[PDB]
Amino acid sequence: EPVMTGGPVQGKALWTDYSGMSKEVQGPVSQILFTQSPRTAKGDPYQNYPHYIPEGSRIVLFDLNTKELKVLTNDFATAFDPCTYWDGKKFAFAGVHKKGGGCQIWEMNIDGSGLRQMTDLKGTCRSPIYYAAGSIEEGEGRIIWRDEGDWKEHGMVEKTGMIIFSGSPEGVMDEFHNPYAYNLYRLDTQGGKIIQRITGHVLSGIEFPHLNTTIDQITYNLSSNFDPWLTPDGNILFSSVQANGSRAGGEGRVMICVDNWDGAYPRPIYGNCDGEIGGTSGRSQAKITFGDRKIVYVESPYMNWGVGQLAAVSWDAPFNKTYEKLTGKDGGLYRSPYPLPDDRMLVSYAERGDFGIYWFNFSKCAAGDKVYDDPNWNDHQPAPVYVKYKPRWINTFTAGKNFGVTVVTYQPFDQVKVEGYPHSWGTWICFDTTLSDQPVGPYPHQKAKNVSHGDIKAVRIIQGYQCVEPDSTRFRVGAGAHLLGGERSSSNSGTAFQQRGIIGYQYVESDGSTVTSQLSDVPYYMQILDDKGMSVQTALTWAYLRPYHGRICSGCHYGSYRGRAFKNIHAKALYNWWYDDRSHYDSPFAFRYLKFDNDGNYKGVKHGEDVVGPSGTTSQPVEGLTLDKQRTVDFRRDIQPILDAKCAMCHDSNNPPNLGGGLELVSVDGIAAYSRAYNSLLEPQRGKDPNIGGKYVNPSAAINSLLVWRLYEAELSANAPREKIFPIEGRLLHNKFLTQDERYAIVEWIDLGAQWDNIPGPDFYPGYLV
Amino acid sequence: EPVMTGGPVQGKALWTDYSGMSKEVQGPVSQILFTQSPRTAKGDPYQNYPHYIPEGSRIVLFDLNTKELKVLTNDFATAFDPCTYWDGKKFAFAGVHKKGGGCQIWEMNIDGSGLRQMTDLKGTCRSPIYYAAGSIEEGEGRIIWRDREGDWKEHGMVEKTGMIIFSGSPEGVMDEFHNPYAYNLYRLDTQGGKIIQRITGHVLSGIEFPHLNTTIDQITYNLSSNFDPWLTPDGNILFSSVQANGSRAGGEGRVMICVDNWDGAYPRPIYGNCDGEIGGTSGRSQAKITFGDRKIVYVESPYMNWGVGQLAAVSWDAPFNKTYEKLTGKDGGLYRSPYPLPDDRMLVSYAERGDFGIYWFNFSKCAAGDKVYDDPNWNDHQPAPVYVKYKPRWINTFTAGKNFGVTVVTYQPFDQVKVEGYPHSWGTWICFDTTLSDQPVGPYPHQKAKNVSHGDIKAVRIIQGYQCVEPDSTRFRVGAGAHLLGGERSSSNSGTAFQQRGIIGYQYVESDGSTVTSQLSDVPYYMQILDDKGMSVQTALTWAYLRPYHGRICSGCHYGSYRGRAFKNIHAKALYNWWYDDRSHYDSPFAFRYLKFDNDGNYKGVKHGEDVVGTTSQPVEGLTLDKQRTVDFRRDIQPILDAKCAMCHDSNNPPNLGGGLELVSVDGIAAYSRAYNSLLEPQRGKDPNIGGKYVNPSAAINSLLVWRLYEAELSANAPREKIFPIEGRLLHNKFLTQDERYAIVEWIDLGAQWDNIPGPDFYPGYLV
Ligand code: HEC
Ligand code: HEC
Ligand code: HEC
Ligand code: HEC
Ligand SMILES: [Ca+2]
Ligand SMILES: [Ca+2]
Ligand SMILES: [Ca+2]
Ligand SMILES: [Ca+2]
Ligand SMILES: [Cl-]
Ligand SMILES: [Cl-]
Ligand SMILES: [Xe]
Ligand SMILES: [Xe]
Ligand SMILES: [Xe]
Ligand SMILES: [Zn+2]
Ligand SMILES: [Zn+2]
Repeated sequence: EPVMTGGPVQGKALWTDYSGMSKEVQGPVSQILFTQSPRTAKGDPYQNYPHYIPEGSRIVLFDLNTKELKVLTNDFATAFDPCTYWDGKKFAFAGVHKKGGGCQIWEMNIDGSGLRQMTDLKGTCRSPIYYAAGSIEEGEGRIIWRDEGDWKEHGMVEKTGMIIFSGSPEGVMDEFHNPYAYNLYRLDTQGGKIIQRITGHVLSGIEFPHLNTTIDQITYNLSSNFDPWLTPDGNILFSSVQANGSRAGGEGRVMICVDNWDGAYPRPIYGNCDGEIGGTSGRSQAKITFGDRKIVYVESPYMNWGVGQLAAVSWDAPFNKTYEKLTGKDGGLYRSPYPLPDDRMLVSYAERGDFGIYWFNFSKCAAGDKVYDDPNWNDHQPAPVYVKYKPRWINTFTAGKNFGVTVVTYQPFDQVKVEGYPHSWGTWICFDTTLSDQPVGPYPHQKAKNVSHGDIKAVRIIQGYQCVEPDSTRFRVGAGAHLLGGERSSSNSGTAFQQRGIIGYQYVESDGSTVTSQLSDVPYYMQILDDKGMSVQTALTWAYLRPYHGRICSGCHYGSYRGRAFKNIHAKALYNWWYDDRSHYDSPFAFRYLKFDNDGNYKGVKHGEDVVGPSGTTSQPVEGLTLDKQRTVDFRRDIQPILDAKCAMCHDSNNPPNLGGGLELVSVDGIAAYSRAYNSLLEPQRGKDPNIGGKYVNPSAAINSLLVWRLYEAELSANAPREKIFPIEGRLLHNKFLTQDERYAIVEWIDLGAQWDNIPGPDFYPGYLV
Repeated sequence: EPVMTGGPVQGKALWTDYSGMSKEVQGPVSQILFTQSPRTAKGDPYQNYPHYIPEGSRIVLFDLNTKELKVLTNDFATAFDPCTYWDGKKFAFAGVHKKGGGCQIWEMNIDGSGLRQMTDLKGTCRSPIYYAAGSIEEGEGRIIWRDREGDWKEHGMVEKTGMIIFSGSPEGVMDEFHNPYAYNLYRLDTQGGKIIQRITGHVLSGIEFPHLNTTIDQITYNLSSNFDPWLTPDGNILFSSVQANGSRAGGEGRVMICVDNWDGAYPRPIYGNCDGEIGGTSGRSQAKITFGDRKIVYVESPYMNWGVGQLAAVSWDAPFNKTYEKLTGKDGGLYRSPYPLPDDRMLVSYAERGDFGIYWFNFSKCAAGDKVYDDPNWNDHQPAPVYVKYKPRWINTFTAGKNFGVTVVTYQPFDQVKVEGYPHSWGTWICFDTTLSDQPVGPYPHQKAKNVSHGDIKAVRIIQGYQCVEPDSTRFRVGAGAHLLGGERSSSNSGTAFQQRGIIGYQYVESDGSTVTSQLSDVPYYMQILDDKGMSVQTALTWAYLRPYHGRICSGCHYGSYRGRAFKNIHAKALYNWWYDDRSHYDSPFAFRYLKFDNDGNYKGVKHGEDVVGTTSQPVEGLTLDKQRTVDFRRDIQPILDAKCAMCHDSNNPPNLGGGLELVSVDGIAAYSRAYNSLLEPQRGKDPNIGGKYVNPSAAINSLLVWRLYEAELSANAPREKIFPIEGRLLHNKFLTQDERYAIVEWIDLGAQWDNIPGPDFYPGYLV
């Protein structure tokens, strides 16, 4: 039947309609594949979701007729996450082999034969799915490329598809300090020659020669991205954890979103914004119905749980008006929903707690007739066999790591090894930086004051540093529990903000437009700045650019990437982007420093000492591509000496705050992490949300910080830190105590999240030791 | 061991120390009682909590040693909620017998003999506990009273079994979530009223069960469910209360841990109901207190109506955020029904994957410890270990139950209705400062619409809530106002989350901000402070109740005097207006029916009604339930709109007030008129709980409509960015008289309902 569009004949859908032809191409379903896990904390660790390794689990095939069941995975100690191929005669999954090798991606046919190992990766791998690019019809396809030059066929490749999966390295911590950080990877199954078929060059990334496969990382988020799936328009639907800093009451949120299979254009779908339903509930295992086009997902009571109730929001219009509750009146737990083109669904359901496979009933808003339920197994992840129609494959302008593809001749190129760049780079542009749907408020993701065109002088670009602490004696979690951070603090910072550094600064045009070139394949976010160089509004999220890629946005959280059409805007920055035919991008790279006038106003942007094979492929000087020399503000190395020199003299235990004591660690509740000055400055204030700030300090807002208010001796923002600020008796002007560099160093420190240890891993600077 | 205080000897505790004496009197634990439930949605309906009737369940006795189990409940169709007596040789529970009779309260010896039915009620009964009042020691107490101007003499004696506090719901009622149950706490005389007669000198007033030789009295009048009562160290009742009132708590509501006296004289919050606290909308149930470190331990469910979930704890001595802990506390499963022992051990009902069992708790590993007993075919919960319980101190009661007070002078019981001649039970309350609050200036109804000082608050509006009762199923529909502000909690009666209400009356406020008044007793109520225009500046969202003859004091308006702070020392004018006369119970003025204003509509004074009827020196007013005034949109507002508004307001000139009382179909539901739908319409970028375009429920002063009717800026909260148009402006202040305008004001402050008359009536409404 036709769904999205009309067909050539009444009763039949056009070939451009995915959900319409998945109807017809499906075919009868006699058989189903599903995962059986032992019932144990460690047998079914859904509480650790996305990081899920149901040790001792098997993937099994059950036919709905004779009702036989066969175990395909018997060679594996652990097996889970079944995903069927297009024809339905084979599937891919995640497993731990009895011979070892860790938890990796595997694939085998439906009969149990043809076992092949996809991933040798060091880390954990799960959630494989088939996204076929350049492969529609079954067969072989041609590899063509260019050498004055021509386009020649160099021979062929079997066209099967690509594998999109979630994976995480080891010795890594997320923003919740869990010992995993997941992300999305695209995998060439032919050894990189499918990418070479599409792009004209083999996939760049981590290579697995012995397995004849290649992997590339399409999502750089510092927290876990997981459960990838297919959108009707041919993109990747998945779940993303945004924990960044104090965002969303400090507990962050798990959103359903989509991204291109090369990770070129990630955008939110539902759950990440204020006003939206579900709060801190976890959203996982999201799939889309064919008939009514609804995104159906598991809504877990707890953020990290993989089981819960069933929620739905229309894919066409993902808003609160289309939200609905599919379950919850039987008090049972649901997981792993699987919509069918027949407008049926297979759900894993535990009424009183024994999980089994059941047909879903939409009329009863609950689980229907039983398929297969073993009392000795949690039966979940149903994956029925049938012919799946194939989503559209979008053109990729990246060959993967360090590799871009020209927009002119479409020729793959390596920015590092060949062109001589220190690191792969890309661009981004905002048409209006003063344009927002956010009001003026105390919270860092809001405006600290009204800003018009010309009010925003420049922008700060910050790169998130992953938290890696191999030595457990040099790192402790919850050392700042008495401070603003709470349980999300650590030996590194007294706030919820983890270690990060400055990518660099970029000026803003008078109309509020800005554009810049910067590092790629790295997590980053940005802050709009006033004439004093302080952040008015902070973007709390993790953005990433693929090599040579660039990204546009209408405004600052204006909704252009969420719920609203692009506003038509003619911007100055557009003419600063690429004007030269011999260049990839003519847009300026992020500047390292700032220059101010005598009054402390913003004079402009200043170059650093990192300037750079290299080729002539850009007009502007190359700055900030060296990861080694990237600058950050560390409290011990930078701020503390300033405090000792210009402050601690008049500030002791008798004159709060107490800045004395130097770098000597102060024991709090049996934990010695930071010094006296840090503990003093990060101290909470009664009646104030610590997610906003403390007495003297507001993380990621300098303009809202009482300390900065006093250092500039003025009221900087529309949010007052407290009722009485400037004493009417015995007041002392603090504005002349510091130079501009020191004061703005403090400003930068606060805007960075006011950390303590900003240098990843154990270093020589004072800190937690046992 | 000494806990709260030092004892007579080192290592031993004073008898005044409840925790310590509980430690010393406990003894070794051998046998335990617990509930086994069938595993089904119908067999274990913990999603319907507080309303829980695990049909098919049984109560069993298990030996921790010989490991042999026995079913004591075999004669019952369903049994649950076991609670052991002080000696531990008998226990009380809830359930329905095979002979029928419904779900009731029973008690039985733990050997399985001596069954007795403590309750025969129309409704459902749950979670009985023993509260020993007048009985510390085993034996017979003597009954003594005054001879009606004679001496005090002894009449008879009574076996002292104490009393029984339980939670129960009537038949055919709806809560504020439109669930078909409303739970409240009841005290029960085990001896048939003569325990109360021993304490008071008159038998317990309330519903009598002469066949069971028992009597019950309702101690909590909250419109939503109060459930799972327990014992505090200081001798009060600890339980969970549902505060759903109106649009409060983001239109959701909260389940709070709170305490009250066994007669319900002094309800106060412990933890969970206030902004800035932890757990949000999480359900809080089955709370108990640890003996050693004195910590309240409760089940925190992710869903408000769920009875299973995690385990959290807060200090009893200091119930604040700083003392909040999450006991369990990670992987992988669910917890329910914790039971802290005096020896600091604990029994929890734990499900690792899917099925609950009895487990010792491990505080070091923050999870379930060694296994006690689990059947795979049963869900094993509600552990009730057998040991000796130390009796908490019993507090003096000044009420004999319904209509009955007890004087503070001679201490003799008196009936306010049958004898003294009052139409209804009446208590008093006093606030020393109505301008004193911990709340900031904000758009939400529980906050201040504007800054107010002494003298700025002229009077107060006292509002009685009406239980939602709809016998006819054809004339009532839930979710009729889904397109309006109410959302899912709306109905045929209201387009808001506010259910049906009425005005108890107005009371003036002294220049120092103090106020005192006499009003109805044993009815749910709350109040609003009013400015010189008679509009609510701040609304108290909760259900207060007064027992007969009982006064209730508070320092301020949500100031912390009843929550987190000490009473503020205040010398108030209202204090002298309370009781000055020898011949009177209370000399405080009753709530006035109306308010009278000046020419422009500013507050002049309070005006008596026609409901005015020698134990008080003031006119008795507002004690007649049938005469209680409310504001109905159809009867009161809509006519005014038709006469003075609908004229030039049509589809072309929004809002559209035309069409009269004719119903409008929205999403296939015909509930309200055109004017109601128009005025209750939501606004983009505005929290529906705050209000809509023209109407903010329970704030008139924040409403755009009222802003235009007075043609002025009323509050510090702007309804929208552009209020008054620049061109084409027309002044609306002269269109209405003060009566009509303030009628609209009253309508909005009441929650802006549609049907304010409970049950099916003759006025237009939903019909199918
Ligand atoms: C009976 C007392 C009423 C009520 C309750 C309202 N009106 Fe009127 N109205 C008229 C005109 C020309 C306007 C627009 C110009 C202006 O607002 O000054 C209005 C506007 C309103 C509003 C505001 C709507 C909004 O801003 O969105 C409201 C809430 C309102 N009205 C209610 C004209 C008349 C009129 C003569 C033609 C009469 C009589 C009324 N209105 C009566 C009433
Ligand atoms: C002696 C000349 C001082 C030097 C050197 C520094 N401060 Fe100071 N500070 C001093 C006084 C006498 C006071 C009293 C209050 C006032 O406003 O004069 C303060 C106060 C502060 C405060 C405000 C504390 C509060 O309001 O709670 C802050 C935030 C502060 N001081 C910080 C500060 C810094 C960063 C300094 C180094 C540049 C510093 N002080 C030096 C006296 C003296
Ligand atoms: C002003 C600062 C900006 C600018 C210039 C951009 N964004 Fe956006 N962004 C911003 C805020 C305040 C937030 C929410 C922060 C919070 O919730 O605490 C976001 C969020 C995002 C997200 C996450 C999904 C969402 O919230 O919608 C993405 C993805 C995102 N922003 C992308 C994005 C793009 C493509 C931009 C063009 C350069 C862009 N941001 C600019 C604020 C700001
Ligand atoms: C000003 C209006 C008052 C006055 C004069 C009193 N109370 Fe209190 N009340 C008030 C507010 C704003 C709230 C919270 C509303 C919300 O939505 O959260 C309350 C609530 C209560 C409660 C519930 C527990 C709690 O929130 O702490 C109780 C119990 C309570 N109020 C009792 C009470 C008493 C005994 C008073 C003395 C007469 C009293 N209130 C006065 C606002 C106000
Ligand atoms: Ca099973
Ligand atoms: Ca470090
Ligand atoms: Ca069991
Ligand atoms: Ca009615
Ligand atoms: Cl935007
Ligand atoms: Cl108070
Ligand atoms: Xe269509
Ligand atoms: Xe961003
Ligand atoms: Xe109240
Ligand atoms: Zn957002
Ligand atoms: Zn409160």
